[PDB]
Amino acid sequence: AQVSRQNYFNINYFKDAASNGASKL
Amino acid sequence: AQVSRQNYFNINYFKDAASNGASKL
Amino acid sequence: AQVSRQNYFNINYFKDAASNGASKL
Amino acid sequence: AQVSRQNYFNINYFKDAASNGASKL
Amino acid sequence: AQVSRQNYFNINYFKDAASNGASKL
Amino acid sequence: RIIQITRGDSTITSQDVANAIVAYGVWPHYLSSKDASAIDKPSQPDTSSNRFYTLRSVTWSSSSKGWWWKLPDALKDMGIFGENMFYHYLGRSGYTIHVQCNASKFHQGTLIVALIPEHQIASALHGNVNVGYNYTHPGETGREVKAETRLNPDLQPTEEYWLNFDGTLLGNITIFPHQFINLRSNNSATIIAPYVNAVPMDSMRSHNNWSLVIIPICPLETSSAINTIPITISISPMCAEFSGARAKRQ
Amino acid sequence: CRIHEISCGAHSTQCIPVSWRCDGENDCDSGEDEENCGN
Amino acid sequence: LVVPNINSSNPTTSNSAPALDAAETGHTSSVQPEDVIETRYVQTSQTRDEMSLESFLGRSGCIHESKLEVTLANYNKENFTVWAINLQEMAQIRRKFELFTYTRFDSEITLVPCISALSQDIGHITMQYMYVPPGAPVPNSRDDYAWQSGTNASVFWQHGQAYPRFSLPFLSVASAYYMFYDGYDEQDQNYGTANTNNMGSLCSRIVTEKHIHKVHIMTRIYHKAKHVKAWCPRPPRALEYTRAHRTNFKIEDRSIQTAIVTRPIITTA
Amino acid sequence: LVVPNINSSNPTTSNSAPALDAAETGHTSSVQPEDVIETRYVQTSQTRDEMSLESFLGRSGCIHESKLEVTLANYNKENFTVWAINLQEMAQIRRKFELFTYTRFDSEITLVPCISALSQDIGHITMQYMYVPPGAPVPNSRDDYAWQSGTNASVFWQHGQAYPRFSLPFLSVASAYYMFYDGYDEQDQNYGTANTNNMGSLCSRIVTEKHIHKVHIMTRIYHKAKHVKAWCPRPPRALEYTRAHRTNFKIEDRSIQTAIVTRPIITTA
Amino acid sequence: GLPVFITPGSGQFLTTDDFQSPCALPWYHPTKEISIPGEVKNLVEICQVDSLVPINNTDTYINSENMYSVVLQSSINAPDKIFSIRTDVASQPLATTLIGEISSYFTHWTGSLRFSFMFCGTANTTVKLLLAYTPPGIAEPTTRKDAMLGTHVIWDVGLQSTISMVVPWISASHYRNTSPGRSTSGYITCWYQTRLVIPPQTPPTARLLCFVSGCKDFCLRMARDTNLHLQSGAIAQ
Amino acid sequence: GLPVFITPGSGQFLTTDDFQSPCALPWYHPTKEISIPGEVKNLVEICQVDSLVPINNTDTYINSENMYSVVLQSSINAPDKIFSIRTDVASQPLATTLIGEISSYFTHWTGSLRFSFMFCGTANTTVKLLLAYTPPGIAEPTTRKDAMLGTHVIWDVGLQSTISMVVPWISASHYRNTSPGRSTSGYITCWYQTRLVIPPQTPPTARLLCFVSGCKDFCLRMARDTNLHLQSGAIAQ
Amino acid sequence: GLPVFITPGSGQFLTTDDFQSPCALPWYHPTKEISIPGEVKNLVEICQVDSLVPINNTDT
Ligand SMILES: CCCCCCCCCCCC(=O)O
Ligand SMILES: CCCCCCCCCCCC(=O)O
Ligand SMILES: [Ca+2]
Repeated sequence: AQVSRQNYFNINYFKDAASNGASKL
Repeated sequence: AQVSRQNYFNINYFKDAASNGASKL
Repeated sequence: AQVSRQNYFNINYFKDAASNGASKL
Repeated sequence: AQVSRQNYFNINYFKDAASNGASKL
Repeated sequence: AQVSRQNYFNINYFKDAASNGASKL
Repeated sequence: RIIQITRGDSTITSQDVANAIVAYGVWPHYLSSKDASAIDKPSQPDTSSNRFYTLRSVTWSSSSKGWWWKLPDALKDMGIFGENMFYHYLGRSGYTIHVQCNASKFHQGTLIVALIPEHQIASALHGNVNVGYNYTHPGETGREVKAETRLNPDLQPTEEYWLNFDGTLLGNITIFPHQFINLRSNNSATIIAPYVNAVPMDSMRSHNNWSLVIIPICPLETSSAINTIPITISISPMCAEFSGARAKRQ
Repeated sequence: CRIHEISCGAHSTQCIPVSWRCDGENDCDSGEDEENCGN
Repeated sequence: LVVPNINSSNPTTSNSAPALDAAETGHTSSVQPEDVIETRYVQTSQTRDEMSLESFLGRSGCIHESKLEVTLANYNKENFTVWAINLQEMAQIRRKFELFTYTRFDSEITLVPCISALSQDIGHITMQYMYVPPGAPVPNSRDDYAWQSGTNASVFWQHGQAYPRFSLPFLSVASAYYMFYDGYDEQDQNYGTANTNNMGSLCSRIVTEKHIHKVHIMTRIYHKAKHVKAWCPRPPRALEYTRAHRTNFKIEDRSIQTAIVTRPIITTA
Repeated sequence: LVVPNINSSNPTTSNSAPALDAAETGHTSSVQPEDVIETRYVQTSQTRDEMSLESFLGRSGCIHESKLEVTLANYNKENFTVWAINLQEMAQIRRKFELFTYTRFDSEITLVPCISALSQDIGHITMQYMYVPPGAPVPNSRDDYAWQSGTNASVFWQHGQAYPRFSLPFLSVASAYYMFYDGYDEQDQNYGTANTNNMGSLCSRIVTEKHIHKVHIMTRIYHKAKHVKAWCPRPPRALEYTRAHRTNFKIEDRSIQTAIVTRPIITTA
Repeated sequence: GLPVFITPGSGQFLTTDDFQSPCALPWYHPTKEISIPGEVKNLVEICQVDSLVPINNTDTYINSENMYSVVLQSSINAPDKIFSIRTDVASQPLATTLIGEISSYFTHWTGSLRFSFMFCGTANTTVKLLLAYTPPGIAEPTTRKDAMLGTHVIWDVGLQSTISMVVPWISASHYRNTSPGRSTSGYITCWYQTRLVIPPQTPPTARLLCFVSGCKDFCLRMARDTNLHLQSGAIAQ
Repeated sequence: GLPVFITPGSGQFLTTDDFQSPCALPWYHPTKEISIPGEVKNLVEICQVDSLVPINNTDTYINSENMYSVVLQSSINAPDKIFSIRTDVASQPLATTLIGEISSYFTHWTGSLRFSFMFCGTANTTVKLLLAYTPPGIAEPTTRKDAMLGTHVIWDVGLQSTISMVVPWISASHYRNTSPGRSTSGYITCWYQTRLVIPPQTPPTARLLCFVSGCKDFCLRMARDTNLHLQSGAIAQ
Repeated sequence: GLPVFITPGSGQFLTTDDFQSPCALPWYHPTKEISIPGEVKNLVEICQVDSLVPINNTDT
């Protein structure tokens, strides 16, 4: 799963909701 | 192999049954 | 996403534009 | 390349026959 | 990109020709 | 091998030139709706401004070592242009620089005519000195290369021409928009310069986008009666633009 | 409370290991790792 | 990115001369080997890749070494450094960039902490490096609230941790960093690049609390330019740099020494 | 996330005045550049991305430095810290959040252990950090059974191990953390955010058993807010914070000093 | 073991990083979220609000409301200045206003500004002021002439108390420093266009207020610590 | 935890690496870029420009313009040398010229070179020079005969001031050292083909200039620090 | 951060390893290769040649 900001990959290696990186907008 | 909890990847890098992470429910 | 220079992979693990490696030409 | 023992991935990162992990049966 | 010697993966993480591993024959 | 340049209500000629050269290869233009930041209707005085403005002829002799003027500024007194210049905070323009200098088949000598961007000169001194506003703001007269003590050498720019005035060697000067006037070949040079600078427009006063520089690379030698010829300068700004309409600063 | 480095600028408390024995900072609380050292 | 190849040439006896031109024009005369000499025919491999802008400035160099001297005693009072940020401080670098009148690019800053031990032991040392933007409150003590870095960017480094490094997005408020500046202040003062290229300042401070071992921190700073563009090339710097943000160069009671080597006679090099 | 652009404007001579409004309404008057001035036409790039909530509080800051002083002798008796958890302790941070009346978010806690050596050697040091929820048994010795952490969350750190850090799911028993609280106790007491924002407490203790070298542990705690929402913005804190969970601010025998700089005369700034 | 390779930077803590991290409270299920009036998403939202400008910051009014108001005289019969202020959002006294304060958390900024003025004198009291923003590059206008050659707005107080007017972002560059050096964004002088006029039996002075907010235009960048507030010495628990 | 494996080299800083790295200013949006005359992409672009050669570098002219010009005599009536210079781009005096200076940042190079000469004497002044490049493997030609057996170009000054001529890259190997040892790229002697001739009433001397630029051919490689410039002792802030 | 795991052996230098490694001379373009008589690929090629045997190795 990869995207476009202001291309890169980023799935969540972690099982818990909080574990995850910074949100999008 | 990736899923949804309370999306992330997780195969088992390990050959033995016990080696594996915490179970699901 | 992989290419040919002077074959190798390279997506951007980083969310910010600057984070990214050296440009192409 | 991933399988079932007593699911997990395992290709050989190494170029030499001996380099490789423990055999199967 | 993976192969057979004397199966394993190997792309070049590096952008320069020299950076790359040992050749084939 | 000829030339007729027309601007506003003014027209130049030269019965013999080296085909003028364009600044960095970009013909000047107004400001891009896309680049602009001045969110107000810029004023474009057009034929009144974008016209030819003739300077103050400086005198070249077998002893002259160099001169320069900075743009804008120089034409700070020249009609509407000048006026519009101070009355507005911000301004933008490119110019047509025509440097003329006749002589005769019986003289020899060579001048480097070169337009420089963000031309930061260097005060001629050891330690914490800078340059004095007043000194990089000569007006139409420009700076001569006078090697003879100044009233406040503490803020004097170097009088070291051959060092391009900034710790770069003359001769690696050609890296800029330049021509040569070589008396034996041509008799005037010409250059057209777009707006160059890292923002839409900049303060007409606080800063000189440009900087013309002339240098007798090749000394004016002659067996003729006249051994001192004048060098005239004529400049037309193009695409004259001002924002920030207010009172006239002094 | 000693062993040739340790020694409180006080009768009691713990003890302040040299250094902040007159170092322009307040350690042993009675103010006494700083009390009357101008030489 | 390739270089043209060389084409067989032949015994010209043309009424047309390409070799004869005039530099007056201000143009570099267009003449190629073949034009002037019965040449071979050469397939050229040669590559300008390396001769690419990014290939040039796209290399990490040093711009600053900020030495901090640990003083046990008044510990929470000193023991912090400051550095007004800029590149104009370390020739090598400076000169390159000073190759062009404007440059735009993101920056990769890399750090190199060096602990020069003074007591027979180092102990455990922890550094902080707050990038402090112009306007932001400047720390005034090893314990300024400012090191709470609630919005500022701070990066921590300890003995044993591998070289820290981060990335920084082209800053400034104009399209490019000014390499030079033929302008002054709103107060006709400071003729210098100095007018603009205030970027704020970098600050370090050892976190490790009051302890035993006097020592020294020598954090060196290194910078790679990324995603690069530049305009208006200028002649290179000819002599030593005197001061920052100034082109000045005349030195206290010493010769104007270029780089040109002198010779006896032109009819022999 | 983009900013609108600016549109050419023209010489209005309207019977309609947009500039004239009334603030009484309690509304911010809707007037844009064009409305009042023959404007240019500008394509705006400018980005509010950074001006995003998560972009603000989404930065790691310090909230607490918990210093533990090793005492060889009664080793198994002291040598443990406690900290009632909260953010109200470290201005920088505090102020930001104190920007809004409620906030919801998960927390990324990052640790920075610093060993200030005291004997000529450090040896081998191992720390434990048990997050202790309200109700959980509080440790009372460097050897409290409590450090068996059979259900509690504890994280271990040793000399040489890289900064520890973990993630924490928005806690509380209501939709959001209260930034302020105009209410009291079930016992009409404690008018304060303090009523609610008991989160439990953080506890550290060196594991390394009775040894030789007196030393000091300075674990600093750092916090990034993740997955953020907030409501009801409030004016910022104007002066220094006195105490936690209280808005109080009047200080022992000292002026009410704002931030406003004073001037001579209004007809000149 | 997957042949891997360690990278310059590794093992370093960065207050502005963005990585994942194990959870301390697995299987935790946070309080379900709820309907909660007037949320917020992006700061700008704020800067887009009218905060009151502490216009009158003489040592005189400094710790009262009276610093927020400006007084006008029925007795003044001339082109007289009434007050002025620097433009830079984090310029004084703006700095302390919502927007100013917010800006004070970023290093860069750009946009136009919305200044609003409210007359307060009796209903029967009339006047005509002149609100003028003067582009930087010059210095505070001394006369009314000098002022009005720049961007301005003649304000007639009649029925609608307020009158918003704009400071067009007018910079050489795109963004500007939140913390200015000696560089300015010009100023906003205030003049008597007519003369504050009253009837017989009426207060001869008039309160006048001033606010600021950012335009559709306005925008901040480069996140940084605020200066408009400090902490020297610890907070009690 | 993904079974991984650490690689010889890891944890090492390399001034010429190429890795990604977290940003310190997330969500930052850099000033939009703009239309900015005469950009640049690849250095070569430079080397392809005419810089003036400091041909006359005697202790005599060393810190004036006069080192850039060469003087010719109406009185010289013979096959006389006028001057010569080594070819290696970073050879003296070339070294200090744009191209030379640029080259001085790389270890390797190859290509042909474009030398241009401009006469400056009165319009009525005539002459015929001989510009000769002599392949290495031998030593500076002493006579005109000796010179002209190599690659050369008889220059007739008439109307067009200038005359470009080329130094064909002619190497045993492909590339060559920017910094040469005792190895040379030959030299470029300058001779009187005829005799500088004038009329009655005319300057009897003639200025002659010399420039250099790289050909479609030219190319550099192996990025390295420049030597044509130093810093001993710190720069003031 | 991708949950990873360090392997026994890691950080060790091995004279006979085979890993990639950043280049010190980016964007470098090596001299084009050329027609060069009688190359070689595999040693055996050698061993397959007649060398003279030092049969008579008396001190003599
Ligand atoms: C905290 C790291 C600081 C690095 C700053 C790199 C910015 C370069 C700006 C160039 C300004 C100059 O030197 O003229
Ligand atoms: C063990 C790590 C502790 C981190 C706790 C973060 C929770 C923030 C709660 C905010 C309560 C407050 O300060 O008002
Ligand atoms: Ca003390």
